[PDB]
Order: sequence, then C-alpha cells, then structure tokens
Amino acid sequence: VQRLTYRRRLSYNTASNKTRLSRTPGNRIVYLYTKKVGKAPKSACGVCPGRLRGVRAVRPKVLMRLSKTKKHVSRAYGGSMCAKCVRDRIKRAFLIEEQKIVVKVLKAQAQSQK
Amino acid sequence: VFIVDVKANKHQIKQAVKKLYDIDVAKVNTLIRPDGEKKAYVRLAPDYDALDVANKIGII
Amino acid sequence: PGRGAPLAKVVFRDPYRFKKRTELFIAAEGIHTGQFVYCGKKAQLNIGNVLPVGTMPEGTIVCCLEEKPGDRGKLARASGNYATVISHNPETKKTRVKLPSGSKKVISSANRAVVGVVAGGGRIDKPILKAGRAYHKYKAKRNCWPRVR
Amino acid sequence: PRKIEEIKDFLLTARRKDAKSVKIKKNKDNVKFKVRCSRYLYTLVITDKEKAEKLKQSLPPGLAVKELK
Amino acid sequence: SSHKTFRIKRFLAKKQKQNRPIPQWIRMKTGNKIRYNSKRRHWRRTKLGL
Amino acid sequence: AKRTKKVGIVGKYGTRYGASLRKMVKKIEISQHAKYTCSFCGKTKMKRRAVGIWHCGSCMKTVAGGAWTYNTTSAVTVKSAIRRLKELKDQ
RNA sequence: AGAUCUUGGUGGUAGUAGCAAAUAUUCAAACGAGAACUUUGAAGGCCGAAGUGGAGAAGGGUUCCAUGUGAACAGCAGUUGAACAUGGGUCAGUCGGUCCUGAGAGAUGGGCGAGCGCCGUUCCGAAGGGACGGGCGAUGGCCUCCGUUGCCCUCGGCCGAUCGAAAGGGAGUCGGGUUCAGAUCCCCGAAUCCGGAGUGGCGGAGAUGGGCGCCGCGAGGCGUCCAGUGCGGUAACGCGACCGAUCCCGGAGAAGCCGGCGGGAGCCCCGGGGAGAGUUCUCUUUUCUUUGUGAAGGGCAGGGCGCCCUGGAAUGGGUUCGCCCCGAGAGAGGGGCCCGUGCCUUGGAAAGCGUCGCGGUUCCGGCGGCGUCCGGUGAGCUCUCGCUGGCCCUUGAAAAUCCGGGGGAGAGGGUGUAAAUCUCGCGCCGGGCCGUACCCAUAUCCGCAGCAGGUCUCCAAGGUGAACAGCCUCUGGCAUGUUGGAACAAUGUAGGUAAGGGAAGUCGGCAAGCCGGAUCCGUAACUUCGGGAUAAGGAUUGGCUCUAAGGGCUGGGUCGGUCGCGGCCGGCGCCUAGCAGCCGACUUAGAACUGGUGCGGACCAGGGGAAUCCGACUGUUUAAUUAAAACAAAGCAUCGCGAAGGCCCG
RNA sequence: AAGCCAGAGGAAACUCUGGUGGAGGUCCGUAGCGGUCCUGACGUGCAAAUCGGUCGUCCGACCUGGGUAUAGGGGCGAAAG
Ligand SMILES: [Mg+2]
Ligand SMILES: [Mg+2]
Ligand SMILES: [Mg+2]
Ligand SMILES: [Mg+2]
Ligand SMILES: [Mg+2]
Ligand SMILES: [Mg+2]
Ligand SMILES: [Mg+2]
Ligand SMILES: [Mg+2]
Ligand SMILES: [Mg+2]
Ligand SMILES: [Mg+2]
Ligand SMILES: [Mg+2]
Ligand SMILES: [Mg+2]
Ligand SMILES: [Mg+2]
Ligand SMILES: [Mg+2]
Ligand SMILES: [Mg+2]
Ligand SMILES: [Mg+2]
Ligand SMILES: [Mg+2]
Ligand SMILES: [Mg+2]
Ligand SMILES: [Mg+2]
Ligand SMILES: [Mg+2]
Ligand SMILES: [Mg+2]
Ligand SMILES: [Mg+2]
Ligand SMILES: [Mg+2]
Ligand SMILES: [Mg+2]
Ligand SMILES: [Mg+2]
Ligand SMILES: [Mg+2]
Ligand SMILES: [Mg+2]
Ligand SMILES: [Mg+2]
Ligand SMILES: [Mg+2]
Ligand SMILES: [Mg+2]
Ligand SMILES: [Mg+2]
Ligand SMILES: [Mg+2]
Ligand SMILES: [Mg+2]
Ligand SMILES: [Mg+2]
Ligand SMILES: [Mg+2]
Ligand SMILES: [Mg+2]
Ligand SMILES: [Mg+2]
Ligand SMILES: [Mg+2]
Ligand SMILES: [Mg+2]
Ligand SMILES: [Mg+2]
Ligand SMILES: [Mg+2]
Ligand SMILES: [Mg+2]
Ligand SMILES: [Mg+2]
Ligand SMILES: [Mg+2]
Ligand SMILES: [Zn+2]
Ligand SMILES: [Zn+2]
Repeated sequence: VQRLTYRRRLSYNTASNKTRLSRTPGNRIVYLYTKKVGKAPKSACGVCPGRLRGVRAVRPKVLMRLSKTKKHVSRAYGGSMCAKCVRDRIKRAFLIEEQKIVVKVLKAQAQSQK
Repeated sequence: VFIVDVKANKHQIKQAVKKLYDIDVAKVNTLIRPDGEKKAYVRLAPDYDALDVANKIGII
Repeated sequence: PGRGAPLAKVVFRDPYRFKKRTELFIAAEGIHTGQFVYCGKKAQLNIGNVLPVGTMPEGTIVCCLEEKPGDRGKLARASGNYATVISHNPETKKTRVKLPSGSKKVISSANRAVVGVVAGGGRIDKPILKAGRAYHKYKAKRNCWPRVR
Repeated sequence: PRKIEEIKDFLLTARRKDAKSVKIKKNKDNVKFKVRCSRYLYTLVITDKEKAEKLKQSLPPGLAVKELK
Repeated sequence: SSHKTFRIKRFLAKKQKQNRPIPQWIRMKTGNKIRYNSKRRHWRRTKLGL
Repeated sequence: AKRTKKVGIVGKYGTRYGASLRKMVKKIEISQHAKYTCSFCGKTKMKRRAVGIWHCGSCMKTVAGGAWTYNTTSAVTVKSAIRRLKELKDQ
C-alpha cells in the first residue's frame, strides 16, 4: 500500500480536518478535504422531529448563493413549517374563531333579559 | 525580480514598476526574505518581453 | 445541569409591544408541553398557574414562593419540595406559610407562587452506589466533592 | 466545463464576444469542438466525421481554429 | 516554528545579519586592536534571548 | 430460561455495593427504565429522558414527573387536593 | 605558611579509569598525500506499517541547498559533517492568521483609596451619532430628473467599550509539470467564492391576453373598454427567475459517550488478457512489478425518509442481528423529497504512467509506435455516510455569519414592443497585510552535550494468528548508535543447562523454575445468590487423503390456433413431496493412512489449594528510599441556616 | 445483567429448557498511564532518578495537548506536610 499525508498544517483529527481519499489522473491517492454535512431545516412548530422536505441541506453560508426556489416550498409557511402542522394551524385558526362567534351569540341571547 | 521597501504592498509595487520602467505588469507576488528585505516577483504583461526590458534596465 | 428540578420554557405575549417573551419557570410536577398556564390575580387554582398567595385557599400548596412581594421565586424550588398556605388575615395583608423545613413564615399576601409540587420526585431515594456517580453529580455543581476528614 | 448537446446552440457560443479560441480534437470515434469562453469551455461532440467536416468550415471568422494534431 | 509573527521574523533577521565575521580589511586599520568577531553565535551552542 | 434467581436488573452490578443497596436500587431502576403508557395518545412510549423529565416518542409530548416514576404518589394526592380546594373556592 | 582562605597557574594519580544499552558486517573500485569509518557497486543483515518509513503542531532560527577548506569542533578517524567560508533559497482571493465568541481578561459610569492605583462588568450613566420613510428647503449637477447635503418628523435595547483559540465556529482550488534547494503559492489547464457596477452590460422573466365597434371572402389588421407583482400537481411538492420596508417568528451555525447493523470508497485477496523483468541442474502456460481520470456541472444507480394519495386490517399482520410498527391508518399498489463522496459523461487524453525505439537543443514539458483490458469475491482492515438502540442524581458551548417564513407600509404602467422589479443565463472589474525553507528527534526542541530521559498528532502492506500481540517479509530507511584489532584469564553484567535429592538454603521459596493456547469432559466449601470459576482434576492437539453439514443466482409451461425460423391474445396445462443448470466463502464434525508418542514443536501463553489479619470493592497517595492496613468512596449519623440568613473572602 | 422469541411440565398458583440480547466504576491482556519486586543493573551513571525483566490498571473517579484561574504565611492538596 501507499501511505498518505495531510496537505495542510492542521495535523489533528478535528471536526474541520475531515478528509476523503481520491485518485488523481496521475494515478496517486491524495486527500480531498470534505465540506461539512449540511442539515435540512427543522419545523417551526417544534413538535415533529423530522426535517423539512424540498429544501437543499447545505451549510448556512451556502444558502446565500443558492436560488430562492431551492430554499423554500410553494406554500404558506413553505420552507419554515411542515405541511402537516400547517394543516393543523389552518383548522385551529378557523375553529377557534368559530368558537368566538359561538360564545358571542351565546351571550347575545343571554342579554335578552334584564 | 526586485528588492523593494518592506512597507510597499502589491498595489504600490505594481504602480512604481509601471511608471519608472514604462511597462505594464499583470500580477505581483511578494515574500519577505529571511534577512528582512522584501522581494517582489513582478510578472509582466504578455505583450512585454521580460528579457529586453531587463536589457535596458541593465541586468543582462 | 446541576439541578434535580426540571425547567419549563413558557412563552407569553408582551402586552405593550409586538413580541414574544420567553420565561424559564421551575417545572411543577404535572405540567406538560403544549399546556396553557395562567399568571395573575385572576388566575384560578390549577397546577402550574402563578397566582398570589393572598387569593389562595387556606390549605393549598405552592411551588416557587416569593420571599418578598415583587421579586421572583425564592422558596421551595429544589426538586420535590413545596410550601403550604396556612392562614391569611385581610387586615395588614399578611399570609402565614409552612416552608419545606417545617418553619412557619409570615409573608405578604401579594407574593406570587406556582401551584403544586415541583417536579423531580424523590431523587434522594436512589442510593448513589458509586464514588464515580458522586463524581459526576458534583462535577455539574462545583468543586466540593472529595471530602478529606 | 459545459457540454453542448446539439449544433446550432454551439454556433452562437462560438460567435460570442468572449470566445477566445476553438479547439478541434479528433478521436477514434468522435470529434470534439471546444470553444474557450470566459467562464466555461463548451465541448460539442459529433460522432459523424463528415458532420464535423461541415462544421469546421462553418466556424465564424476571426476566431482561432487551432487543431490539436 | 513555521508560524511566526512579523515582529519575531524581523528580530531573527537582524540576529542573522550580525552573525558574520569581521572583514579582512578591518585588521589593517591603524589602532585596530580587534582580532575577530567575539559576538558570534552558533544556533546550537547558545540560544537567542526570545 | 430464567437467567438469574433474584437479582433481576441489578445483576449488572455483580457482587458490589451490598445486597440491601442493590435491592433498594432494583425497584427504582425498574421503574426508571420502564415504558409507561402515554395518557395523551395511548401508546406505551412514555419513557424517561432526564431526571424529572418524561417524553413520549409517538406524540412528542414532554411532561414533568418524578425522578424515577412517571408521577409520584405525592403529586397525585396534591393534584386531587388542589381540585377539591378549587371546587371549594367557588360554589 | 596556614584561615575546608580569594584569584590564577601546575603536579602525582596517569598514558590510568575508561571510549561495553538496543544482533553486523564483508569484498572490489573511485577520489585522495593519507581510507575500518567518504562515495559507488556487489553480498550478508536490522527497523518490520503501534517503523530506524512518509508528513505536521510547539520549540529552534538559517541548522535548508550548492561550491570550497581541512586550522579548531564532531571524546578514534574522516577525503565526511547540523563545523568553517562564500553564495543562494520561503511567491496565495479560494493553506492559515486575520473575523466570532468560549473559560476568562478588562476600561468607562460609579465606589473605594494617603497614593501609585484597584473594586466592579451592568452594577448608582442623559450609555443609541444609525435608518430605506416623509417634510422644510437649499436646485449643488446631463438644474427632464434622480443622486449630494443641513434641520425637523418617525422608527431604532443585543442592556454595553474592548481583548480572548494558527486543534472550537468560520464562504470559496483542484489536476499536471517544474527547482540544487519553493510550490494546493511558480507555469500550464480546468474551476470557484466574496465585493462592485451611477450612466443600467446583453438577454430572459415580470408581460404582453380577452370583450365590443369596424375593416378585410376568410386568414389577417384598426379604434375603444377591461385585466394582467408567473405557472403546474388531489397531495407530498415541482418549474429558470417569481416586487416589497420597519417589525415579528423560526431554522442552520449547534453538539456527549458506548453498542449493533447496513451502504459507499480506498486497501487487501482470487481468475484471466497485455508490457517489462526473475528462475530454468530438473519442474514451473510459472514468480514479481505495472495495468489513471481532480474539482466543478449534467444524467443514472444506490442509501435513507417520523413525507403524500387510494384503501381499511383479528383467522391479527408486517419486520430486525436486536428491536420495533399499526383504526392517531398496518400489509399492498402508486408517488414525492433528501443525500448522492458511487457509475457514465464535459473536463479526458492533448495530460500521466508502462514499455519499444529515433533524433538531437553542453542540460528538449522533444518526436514516434503500442498499451493503459475483462471479470469474481468477503463477519476482511481503515475512513465515511445512514439507521436503530443503550447510559446518566453526568443531558454533553457561545457568538459572528447566513437563510426561510408571517405581515403588507409602500412602489410601479394605462395596453405601451410597457413600467417598478428579478435569489434566472451569460458578460465586465478587484481581492490589500502577515506567515510559508528546514528539523520535528537514540543529532536541528528541553535536559550545560550529537545525553539510553522527556516532548502533541495524521497514514499504515503480505504470512501466521483471536489479534494494531510476538516472529519473518515487501515499499521506504539505516549501518549497530561518540572507536577499532588480537585473544577467550579471574571477577563481573546478561542468558542457559545440570546426575541423585527436592527448600535440608534463607529472616522469609528472594531469585529461578512449574503451569500456560484451543476443543471435549468435570468442577468444592462458602456466598451479599451476582460469584467462587480458567476453581480443583482429566483427555486431545502433527502431516496427509477423504466424507458429510452449513449458501447464492437464474430457468420451472400444454401447444405455428401463425408471421410480428420470432412476437400480442388464447382452446391449449398441472412443477404445487420441488427440481435442472451455474457460481462461491470460510467453518465445523466424522473417518482412513502415516511418523523413533512427536505434534498450542518457534512465537504467543494463568502454578494451584487450605487458612489467619486489615481494608468492603473500583479509585488515590509521599515526582527522587514508604503503594500500604494510609486517603477517598457509596452508605450511616449529627450540626447550622428562610436571605436583614448560614459558612467564607475582603 | 435487563428486555425478547420458541418449546415443555403443571388443575390453577406457577415452574423449567434452548436460543436471542449485550449490561458492567466487569475479567485476561496490547498501546497508553503507573511503578510491585529483583532491595537486579548503574551508582565519579546514559541519566543531579535512568535502564532490564517482572509487574498494577487498561470504558473510566480513564489518558492527554493547548487556552484560562488561583501567588508565598498565600495558593492548591481523593491529605504524603
Ligand atoms: Mg473518481
Ligand atoms: Mg504572502
Ligand atoms: Mg471522608
Ligand atoms: Mg539545546
Ligand atoms: Mg601564600
Ligand atoms: Mg602563622
Ligand atoms: Mg585502559
Ligand atoms: Mg571499550
Ligand atoms: Mg526482521
Ligand atoms: Mg517520522
Ligand atoms: Mg545539509
Ligand atoms: Mg576526534
Ligand atoms: Mg555556519
Ligand atoms: Mg444601547
Ligand atoms: Mg478577537
Ligand atoms: Mg479552526
Ligand atoms: Mg520541500
Ligand atoms: Mg474520466
Ligand atoms: Mg404502507
Ligand atoms: Mg498516451
Ligand atoms: Mg514545508
Ligand atoms: Mg547518538
Ligand atoms: Mg535523546
Ligand atoms: Mg538552559
Ligand atoms: Mg526483532
Ligand atoms: Mg553491536
Ligand atoms: Mg561501528
Ligand atoms: Mg538437579
Ligand atoms: Mg532429574
Ligand atoms: Mg529452613
Ligand atoms: Mg538453617
Ligand atoms: Mg518470585
Ligand atoms: Mg478458591
Ligand atoms: Mg489426524
Ligand atoms: Mg483497598
Ligand atoms: Mg467493610
Ligand atoms: Mg517515592
Ligand atoms: Mg456500615
Ligand atoms: Mg474494568
Ligand atoms: Mg483488569
Ligand atoms: Mg503516582
Ligand atoms: Mg516506590
Ligand atoms: Mg537496587
Ligand atoms: Mg507526619
Ligand atoms: Zn410539525
Ligand atoms: Zn404519547
């Protein structure tokens, strides 16, 4: 086997000194310093633990040079909240506001008496 | 290759070489020697020959 | 870290500007995420609600009792502990409570407190069983553990 | 580098202002036209020899047509 | 080390330049009384101050 | 088979720490590592996360409970006492 | 003449002690006055991938690299040198620093202090000097008109300066060539990030369609009116952009240790095809070496999903090594998204490499031919990605920085070849400062020194084997550790063997010796029931020749009833106790034969039992005479204290 | 070790067996860390504390770099002045 060496002056196996093996056109194995693994966004509901879909998982500063479409979904709260918890909040907003109408009428028929 | 003042940066080195030798330079590299003198590698433009520029400078 | 009692991250609405305020309560045993808690004079008796001791009944027990009116919680904060409301008197705005140590103390009727015991149960019931587990317990608190006679 | 699939979209990149040169490389089974633009090097691959013969004479004037052999 | 500051490198440059023998023509000066460079320093025999 | 006669879960401690201390910690470790049924979703997925913190893996509901048990007998009588005092507070 | 006097010099000892840690050198030649030590070649050896190998951090500071010298130094020598002398050498937007905060350090306000000052870090401050928005104007000027500028109105807490990491966070550079010494920095070639663009650089998007009066055979046009801050999919979500401020919400940055699996790569292994070597006393289609495709795009495998639609499941089913999952929606069918480091492709063969040659240009990125191929494997090793668990009275950073969403204040055009605007494609310009050579250690660092000491990491081949063990070997390295020659006395240091006896030696089995691996049996008292336990005790072990057992892939059709020697529909059929062919890992068991009973043949590798004392255990301790019964420890018990407080500093 | 699968014996109560699993300040034992004995070597040493063999521990109260904080009647000490 042919053994390898670091190509930079950081000689420790730190979290930013991660490498991978690559075979050059010159038929030798060298290190290629990898980028860190990015994560998809979590959901703003803070309940369901899965990460969002339709959004590229990159490092945060990579998102500056990405297109807008790659960073969000075509929906209300798209790219910030999951589809499942958006359906729940749409129903919750409607039903509670209906409940407000219920108690407003309920006291309106209560105030028919002195 | 020149020996330049230690305070001179690449912008000043390029401008100095451009005016007092009447040549156009592409890029300038710069290191400081172990004796403390700054040394500049001044690559000339492709339409300027370094050989005949060095002739009239006087370092043939 | 360094505490037996868990902490609750409650989110209120700021009443004067558009903002969300994040408090850090001491979790009372029984409260859960996605639960509404109510703080004020008009809050009613429920576990986790923060209402003054002067408007409480004469036998209710509290979690994070204020020592003085106005400050934030200072009493019965360690896990599993609680105070008990013993008596009030509408004159001179005073209320007598029983501290976790058994001492009776007179505080103002405006002092606020969470309702219920504080979570963390009988943590001291489990034997530590190991010098190493005592090492880890005190590494989160301070440099006091290996005690030379 | 960018790969160009068909012919006519290679022509306007060839006649683009930032096109420095065109390189024609002959292989055993195809001919590659490589126009060196400012950012990329656009390679168009034609497997038919006579098609590359016609395209070679159809290049815009005033551009380098350097052949690699 | 390989990583050095400008002030350290500039200091090492001066100590390098003054670690050279006396010129031969010095000994021919009238009233010279100097034989060699007595302030010579080898990198192994004695270490620098810093 | 039944691999041990009486130690149960505290067989991991070997012969150390004394029989009564292993016996005392045995019932605590059984309840601390047990899976309780969630009262919010019905799934037996409510397990301890840290001391005093219990979490259901299914409905992602976190509750504040006892150190080793999901809810202590102290807090159970407290919640009942507060409810009786609340219904006494009004009429 | 004295003061173990001060300073300097010199003797005997004495050509004495000594130049003995880590296996080792030998032959020929060259240069040279001179060779045990330099160099080259040939042998024989060692390090044996946890290296005596290849590269860094700290530290050193020119030791780096050429040429020369032979004074001194390299405890022998030297033609050699990390010495001496003379010259030369470190090239960056994308490798770091630089930026951010961390533990912490530290001004200002304030307080104290005789005073230099020091306390304090949000506390006892009028602590925001900023902003597109608008108004008042200056018309500054390509005074059409939008950019300057002063004041005012409105909004604005990181609520605290600043420093603090060359291993934390932190955008974006790789392939080939090149030097005596530098290269991810030079050259060549491919990219890429950030910032800028006022006159708007080009496109594309926004955005360019309907209704009606007419014209025109119609097709196709004129006038008016009306829209038009994009579109698709049931959905997950997709498409090349997709107006939008103050403000708000969220995300990424941003997370422990351990386990078990699975995917991918690199390496290792096997079967061939080439090219070049090796052996040929005999055999050997043989043995060895070698047999590429960077980043960045595009496409496709593959891995994952706690994502969607249909539907409604008990005779419960699905499923993992383990688990686990399901009327809060299983199985099944069909989709969606993420990662894509793998394959193909542009890069790309033009380069590189291996070979065979031809020219020369003291010393050419010369020129040319051929090749750079096809496959199979796996509890294999190392990285990496993913899934799923376990442990915690332990819950495993912060901040710069970047992004998405909510809202809709506003902005922009009157149907124009249009506007505001654009995270879309391409084009233009720039990226300053400092570091960068070398050593990184039995000789470039610290230990007074070329000192057996100490000093933080990365890569990691073959055989044996459980193995990163020990032993041998390949790539790479070296010359035995600051001398050699001749002898082989005692005494010694290190290693062995020893008849008969077997601790009689000695304070004491100190030292040495016995045992030892694996398989099959067999295991006592006591016990906190976990242990004791490899208890104790016994048998076997080689070589060779077989035989069983433990898998994976495909194909399982009764027929021309016709023509898209082949295909759609089917009269035409019962593998349904499963076969047929191909392929390939080790592993276990049984048997025969065989050797002078020898076989864990080297290496690796527990002596055992019966008790007494002390300490529960694991841990810690006098660096340099004490590792213990001493300290600690969990457990037990007591004491103080409700904050105007307990204990403590000042 | 817990958890889990299957089978068996039981009238119930319940019990037994074989797998799976992979816990533990668990054991043998590398590297690392330490330093028991030979009271070995050396003792004008290689060394102003080193060397050889044998040893204790080797998933944890573990080993370790760098950055920080504590200063002399003070610090720090699983405690030996
Ligand atoms: Mg590749
Ligand atoms: Mg530089
Ligand atoms: Mg104690
Ligand atoms: Mg030194
Ligand atoms: Mg005298
Ligand atoms: Mg006298
Ligand atoms: Mg002698
Ligand atoms: Mg000798
Ligand atoms: Mg060897
Ligand atoms: Mg090395
Ligand atoms: Mg040298
Ligand atoms: Mg000598
Ligand atoms: Mg010198
Ligand atoms: Mg402020
Ligand atoms: Mg800073
Ligand atoms: Mg860093
Ligand atoms: Mg180099
Ligand atoms: Mg390729
Ligand atoms: Mg399904
Ligand atoms: Mg070629
Ligand atoms: Mg270097
Ligand atoms: Mg040496
Ligand atoms: Mg040494
Ligand atoms: Mg010194
Ligand atoms: Mg050896
Ligand atoms: Mg020797
Ligand atoms: Mg020798
Ligand atoms: Mg004998
Ligand atoms: Mg005998
Ligand atoms: Mg005797
Ligand atoms: Mg005797
Ligand atoms: Mg012994
Ligand atoms: Mg025994
Ligand atoms: Mg046999
Ligand atoms: Mg002990
Ligand atoms: Mg005891
Ligand atoms: Mg000692
Ligand atoms: Mg006791
Ligand atoms: Mg252990
Ligand atoms: Mg052990
Ligand atoms: Mg020690
Ligand atoms: Mg000792
Ligand atoms: Mg001794
Ligand atoms: Mg004493
Ligand atoms: Zn959600
Ligand atoms: Zn639940």
